[PDB]
Amino acid sequence: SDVPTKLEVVAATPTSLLISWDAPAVTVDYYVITYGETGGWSGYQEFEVPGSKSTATISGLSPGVDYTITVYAYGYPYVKYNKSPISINYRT
Amino acid sequence: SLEKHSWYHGPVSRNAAEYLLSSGINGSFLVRESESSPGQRSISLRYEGRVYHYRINTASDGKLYVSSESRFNTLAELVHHHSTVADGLITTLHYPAPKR
Repeated sequence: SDVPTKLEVVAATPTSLLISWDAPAVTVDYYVITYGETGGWSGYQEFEVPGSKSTATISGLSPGVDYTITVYAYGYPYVKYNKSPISINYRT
Repeated sequence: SLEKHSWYHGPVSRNAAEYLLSSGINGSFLVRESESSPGQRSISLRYEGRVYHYRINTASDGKLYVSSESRFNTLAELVHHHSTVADGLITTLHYPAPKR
């Protein structure tokens, strides 16, 4: 039910994460990734990744903190296709 | 069978909907039912870092609408329409919030 799929932390230190995901078959314009402390009502950061790529590095994180990380395929037909952006939580 | 839509989050408060959209981008949204009043639904929508909430109205003839000019037989038709054109909403309904 998610697009992209298989959002994973590939490698981690206490202040950075390398994330990967599996792109949809349909070409994506670019991706937007948000990340922020789980449970926060605000604070979340955002950045862009080209549509040809399916990894990113998130840096400048705090050790021991549970982050909610979400990847959006910008302009993808989520509503038409009945999909949602993919999200995971990862601590530290 | 509403619950089978990615955008339909069931009973959720206004403030909980804002929490569910914290991780969102422009056009992140969800549809919710009242936790106080069964059958009473709203759309919550993120735009430029703020969450906007819209009552789903029911007309005297049963049609559903968020904007008076655009009335629908079903909630799914309403959401599909406003995913393409804002039509009174501050922006379009593009990214269903992940369910938590």
